[PDB]
Amino acid sequence: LAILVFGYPETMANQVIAYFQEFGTILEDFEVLRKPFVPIFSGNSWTKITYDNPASAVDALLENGAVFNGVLLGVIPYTKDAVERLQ
Repeated sequence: LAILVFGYPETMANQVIAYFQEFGTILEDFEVLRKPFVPIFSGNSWTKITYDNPASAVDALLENGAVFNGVLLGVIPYTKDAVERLQ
């Protein structure tokens, strides 16, 4: 149910997270999604994002290769192995 989004300049992270809310409710407590528990895994140019349901993840994944404000975004299914190699 989680994806890894990647390839963006760090200055752009929140815009990217915000965009990915369009696919489903996000479980991580990112500041930019906060109204008025999964833990946040992220680094420079990548974040894990976790949805409520399989449909949302499947739909987000279709954004793989999309151009977003002049950069290419990557989207892949989350795996423990990948996040481990990144940290």
